Amino acid sequence: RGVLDRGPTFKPYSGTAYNALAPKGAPNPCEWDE
Amino acid sequence: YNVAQCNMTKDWFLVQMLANYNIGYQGFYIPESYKDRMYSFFRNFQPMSR
Amino acid sequence: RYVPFHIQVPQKFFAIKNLLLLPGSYTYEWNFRKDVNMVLQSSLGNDLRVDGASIKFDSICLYATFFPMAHNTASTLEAMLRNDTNDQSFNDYLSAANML
Amino acid sequence: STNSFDGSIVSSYLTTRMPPWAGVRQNVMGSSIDGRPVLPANSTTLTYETVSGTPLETAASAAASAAAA
Repeated sequence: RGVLDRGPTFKPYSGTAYNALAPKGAPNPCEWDE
Repeated sequence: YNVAQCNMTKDWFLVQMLANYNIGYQGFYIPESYKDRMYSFFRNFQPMSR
Repeated sequence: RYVPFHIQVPQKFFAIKNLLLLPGSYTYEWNFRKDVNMVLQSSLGNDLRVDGASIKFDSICLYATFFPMAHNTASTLEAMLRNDTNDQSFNDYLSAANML
Repeated sequence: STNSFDGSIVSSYLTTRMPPWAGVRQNVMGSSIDGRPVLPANSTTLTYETVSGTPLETAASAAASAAAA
């Protein structure tokens, strides 16, 4: 009985969960500063 | 006194495994393959958490 | 990464596995592993040390599921088991010795 | 619109034993000590392991003693 810390490395899957229906490098809105 | 990965206690857990089959008090053995013939106690039972 | 647990864990031994505990007085003293390195196995091969993780302990209890019967044979059958020739012995499948 | 007449009969339905275990009678909203939250008697959150617990502080420091190669 107690607690266990698994750390930041704890990954129970690969891939994408949020905004997952995206191609390789589809940009979010932002501004260039040139 | 909780059974592995569920709030289901030791008081109820030892009932079903001994009620049908001859394993429980004699130590702790795993059930035989021929015993659980299509959903007898464990084939339907898989405890989970989120 | 933060999960409270109550994982139920029996023991694996060469002799003390399928024996019988007789009447009398007994003491239990044993030791457990408390490092993320030697306890856990990763699907990549990652060590959980050097990666902000540790195991904590709050409470441990020793349980047992006793046999309920009429109290006459409960002491009679063990009185037959309390003999020089009538005793207990156990062997493992890998009773084999290891060398490296 | 009307659903029940004034002067309802009560002593018809027979009363028996009551299991005194947590919240059997009234939907009491019993609060808890500094740590645990509140759960009503008839809730669907009651069926799970609604548990409180996390120390962490030792984990971040013990891993850090590797810094030098």
